[PDB]
Amino acid sequence: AAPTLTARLYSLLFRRTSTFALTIAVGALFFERAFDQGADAIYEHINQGKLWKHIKHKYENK
Amino acid sequence: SEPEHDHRKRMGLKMLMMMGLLLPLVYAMKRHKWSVLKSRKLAYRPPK
Amino acid sequence: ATRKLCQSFQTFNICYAETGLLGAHFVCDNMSIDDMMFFLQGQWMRLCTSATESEVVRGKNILRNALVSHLDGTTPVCEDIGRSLLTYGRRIPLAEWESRIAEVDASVVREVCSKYFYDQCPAVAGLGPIEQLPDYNRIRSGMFWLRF
Amino acid sequence: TNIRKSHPLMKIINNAFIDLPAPSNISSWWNFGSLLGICLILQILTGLFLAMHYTSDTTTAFSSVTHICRDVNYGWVIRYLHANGASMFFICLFIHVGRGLYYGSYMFLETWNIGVVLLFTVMATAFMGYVLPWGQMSFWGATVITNLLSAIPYIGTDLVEWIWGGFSVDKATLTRFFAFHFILPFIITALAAVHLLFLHETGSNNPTGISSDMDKIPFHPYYTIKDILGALFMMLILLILVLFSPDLLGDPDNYTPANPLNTPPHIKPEWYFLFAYAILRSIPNKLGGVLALVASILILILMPMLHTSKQRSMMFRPLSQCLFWMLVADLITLTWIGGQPVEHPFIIIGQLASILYFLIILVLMPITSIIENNLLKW
Amino acid sequence: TNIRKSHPLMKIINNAFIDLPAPSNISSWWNFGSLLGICLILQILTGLFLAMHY
Amino acid sequence: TDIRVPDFSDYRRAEVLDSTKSSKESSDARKGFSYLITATTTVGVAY
Amino acid sequence: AVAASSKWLEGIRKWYYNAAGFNKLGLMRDDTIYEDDDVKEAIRRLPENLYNDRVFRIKRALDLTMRQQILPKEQWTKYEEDKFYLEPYLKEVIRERKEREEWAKK
Amino acid sequence: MLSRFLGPRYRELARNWIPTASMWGAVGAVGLVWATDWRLILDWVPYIN
Amino acid sequence: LSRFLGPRYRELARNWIPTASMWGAVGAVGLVWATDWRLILDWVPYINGKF
Amino acid sequence: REFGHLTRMRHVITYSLSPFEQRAFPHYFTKGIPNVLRRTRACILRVAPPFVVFYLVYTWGTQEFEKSKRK
Ligand code: HEM
Ligand code: HEM
Ligand code: HEM
Ligand SMILES: Cc1cccc(-n2nnn(C)c2=O)c1COc1ccn(-c2ccc(Cl)cc2)n1
Ligand SMILES: Cc1cccc(-n2nnn(C)c2=O)c1COc1ccn(-c2ccc(Cl)cc2)n1
Repeated sequence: AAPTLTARLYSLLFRRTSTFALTIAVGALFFERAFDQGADAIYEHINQGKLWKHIKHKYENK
Repeated sequence: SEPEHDHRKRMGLKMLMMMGLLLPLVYAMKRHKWSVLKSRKLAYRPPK
Repeated sequence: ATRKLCQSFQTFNICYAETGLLGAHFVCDNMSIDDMMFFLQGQWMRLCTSATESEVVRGKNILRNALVSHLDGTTPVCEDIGRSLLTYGRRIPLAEWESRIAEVDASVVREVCSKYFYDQCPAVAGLGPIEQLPDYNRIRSGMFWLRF
Repeated sequence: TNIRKSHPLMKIINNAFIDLPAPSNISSWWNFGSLLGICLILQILTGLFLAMHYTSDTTTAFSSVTHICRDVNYGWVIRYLHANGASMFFICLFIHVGRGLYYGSYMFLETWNIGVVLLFTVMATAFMGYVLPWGQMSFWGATVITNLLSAIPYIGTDLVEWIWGGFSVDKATLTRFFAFHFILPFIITALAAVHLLFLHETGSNNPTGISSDMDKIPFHPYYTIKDILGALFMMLILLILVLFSPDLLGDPDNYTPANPLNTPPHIKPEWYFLFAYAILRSIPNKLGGVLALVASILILILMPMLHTSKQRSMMFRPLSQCLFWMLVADLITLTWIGGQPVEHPFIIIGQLASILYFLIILVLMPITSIIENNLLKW
Repeated sequence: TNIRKSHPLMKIINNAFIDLPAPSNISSWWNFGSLLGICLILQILTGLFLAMHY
Repeated sequence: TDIRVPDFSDYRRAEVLDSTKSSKESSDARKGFSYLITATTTVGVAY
Repeated sequence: AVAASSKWLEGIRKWYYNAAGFNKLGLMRDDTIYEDDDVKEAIRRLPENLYNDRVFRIKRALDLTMRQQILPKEQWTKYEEDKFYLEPYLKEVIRERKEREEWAKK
Repeated sequence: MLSRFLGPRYRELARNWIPTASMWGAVGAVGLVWATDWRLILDWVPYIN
Repeated sequence: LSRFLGPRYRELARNWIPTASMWGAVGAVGLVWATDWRLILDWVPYINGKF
Repeated sequence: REFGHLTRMRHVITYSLSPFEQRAFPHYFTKGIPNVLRRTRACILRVAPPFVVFYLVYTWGTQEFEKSKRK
């Protein structure tokens, strides 16, 4: 009653002994530029002004 | 002597955010199955 | 019968005022429990899906024959009179029973079996030489199928 | 008509991994045997990439290794996986042996004896591969070993002449160190399948030593999911070292190319051979060193015969486990001494602790198991 | 207490090659399946020598 | 007829603790996310 | 065989009993013995009320270690109440092995 | 040859199998659209470029 | 121990020993043709070993 | 060694609950740290004092090597 009253995704996802081994193949998507956030956001924040694309504009235009 | 110094400190960020996802989610598959055994009760009733 | 798996099995349909029990009971030796549970659970899941229009016609013929054969004397008719007045509040006649059997077909059977059996937690009881009675995780995972 | 029970391939998988009766109280120390099979497949895949670009030639070998680290794509991540994926093999191997010694698992005699064969073939394969980068530690570690191999009085002096290729150190010198290093990991694999054919006859031991045929559970789903959780926790700690400190465990002096015209300040093996190097230098003879080396690994076969206790495991034996951690704290002392200069304090400690390693296994353990029997009234 | 019938390694060899029931009238054409396993081990040993110098 | 199943109230759900009137309804008012524990695992095993 | 300071060897036999902890799982001393071929013959010769008492005490202790638990300190097996139920049956199995061995040396 | 297929009540097993089937016909329409980084259906959705 | 010694096993060792010796001298002279032991091919000079 | 062939048992009863009738973490840190503090007080009197004997040799073994090179 009070606990989560949403949908149940075990009458379709994962339940299959097949999916246990199909989520190397069918479950293998959706999350590469959702994690081009964080990875390419906190690397280029601690490294402020030190990488090559932060300084190349000096020796780009003559 | 170490030309891959910058490429490895960012590739070591693209897996630390992937083990913060994957590792809590196999640990909760583990606690689901083992709760059958963790809650069971035992009784011994021999003839008097 | 062909693999001498059991001595007997039966299904039951126990009812109450607000709830019920729906299931099966079987008797076998100590080396056949795990194989009896495999075949029983695979036929529940073949009625949630895949239930044919020929199976339902035979199951409707069986249900009418079990109705009139149970009322064949003053003692069984008197107990169908006395407890229909305490459950339904009236005695349902044998014409109202038959006009409810005439409506059922395979889509109703598939829909009503999926509602009660599919992906649900059963209650299990076992007594005797039962070391080959499978684990409850392996029991509860029998309550789906691997394709549908 | 269960296809998991009647198919000719699927029966063997079902009997070994799915429907296998397993004790219910198996702890985390039983996970490191499947981690050894994870570490072994990883070293075979990574090693086959590194063999496509290596050249066995004492003039052009230090340069073949720098070519993968600076020119070949992903060569820096595959090379430093291999050097660090062998330190992980050896930390899992020493936890695995200390488990079977603590819980009495050597009583499976045919399983334990194939294990001691696996401990020799692993320690020999990691020696042949460290000479292959051909730096200042790869040369001055191979000439320390072959001096102790030409002291065997009847076969010793013609045997080192065969492994060096008939010469000292030339092109056909590293061709035999490279050939035995390619082959022995595929023999470690076949000896590990025979290792588990003998464990299947009794099933597993359990922390209590008492048999457990009343309280079995199936292997799937309970330990197929608990092992997967332990294998992902291993790849986390492994990739931390490849991507944050890949030179933490090695040595800088192996980045100087091999040249006898100069001399390194120290001779230092890897961290997992330092206990076996503190025992060679502890005996001032080339015969009592090659015999005290092989006696440190062959003493494991006497462990079934030296057991004089009424119980199997050390869970209920509190004086016998007080001596189990004196044996672990003595292989730590032999690892610190093994990377020190041969000076005044580092030899009185190196020989008083090479004695205590043999006095604990052979003498002090079987006498303390008897005092325990006498206090339990047998 | 026949050790050919009760040893865990030796049972598998005994069941597959020693005590196996075989037809009595097997001719020469059934020999070329073990000759394929001879030709396969030979190509693997010879091929590993040729890979050290290529 | 002398045995009774012992109580599981230290292991019950947040609400089925009271065993009176959650017969068939609230089998999904009990329930919509730890089945999806294995769903976001699919997306976590994914890349 | 001491007779004056037998006070001392009784304290050390009690101390090793409680430093060992098979009583905290509610076990008796003859439950924890390693079964070789002599012990597997002595178990087969027990009366059935003694055999059934031992199978349950072991199952309750394998289950207590699956959850890293200990019984409360009222169900711990006491020192002077451990019954050596197997030691009479095992001394006779060993004695019948040492007689078939002295007869093969003749 | 394949009169296993012909029957008045074997085609019962298809018309409820296709509401399952229709959807795994498009597991390539999401799965291998991602996985090769194909040029095909990327500019179709305005979110993913 | 007392499991092992007596008038039985050592008279089973009596007809063992010839077996042991011709299991030992099999290992002694058999090792020298496989691994090219040139220090023992000298002792019987009739066998031209290497050409 | 299959399941209905392992042993012989009489007069024992087992009661078990479904995985879907249970909350995930019943007692996590109200019971977790008094259970770990029980297992630490037991096996630290057998494990630790062997490793402080390595420590007193290490601290003495590099206080003799550094006086071996000076006055
Ligand atoms: C390449 C090396 C090895 C591999 C792949 C390997 C593999 C395994 C595996 C998978 C198991 C079952 C899981 C487990 O109980 O942890 C096991 C058990 C065992 N291994 Fe190893 N092993 C290796 C080396 C060794 C060594 C060096 C020894 C001892 C000297 C050894 C002795 C044992 C024993 C005694 C057991 C059974 C323990 C028990 O059930 O209590 N193994 N091994
Ligand atoms: C099974 C366990 C193995 C271990 C413990 C091991 C160990 C090692 C070690 C320690 C090195 C030295 C690396 C360095 O210092 O840079 C090395 C190098 C090497 N190994 Fe392995 N190895 C194993 C398997 C293999 C296999 C199976 C192969 C080949 C198929 C292989 C091929 C090589 C090659 C080519 C090198 C070249 C030198 C280099 O890249 O550094 N190894 N090995
Ligand atoms: C299993 C069946 C195999 C077949 C049918 C086969 C066939 C061949 C053939 C036809 C050639 C060309 C021969 C020529 O030079 O005219 C060749 C060359 C070669 N093979 Fe194989 N091979 C087999 C296995 C292997 C294996 C297992 C290896 C390596 C471990 C290998 C390594 C090589 C190498 C290095 C060459 C180049 C050297 C040369 O050309 O002679 N082969 N192989
Ligand atoms: C074959 C055999 C024989 C005897 C005992 C045991 N064994 N080992 N430990 N326990 C409790 C046992 O019963 C085994 C199993 O060996 C192992 C160890 C890990 N895996 C494994 C894990 C995950 C996956 Cl996906 C696949 C395999 N299999
Ligand atoms: C002396 C010295 C210096 C530098 C490097 C290395 N070395 N060589 N390879 N690796 C990884 C190194 O660290 C060494 C060899 O050190 C030891 C000590 C005992 N073994 C040994 C034990 C068993 C077996 Cl079977 C084979 C060898 N090797």
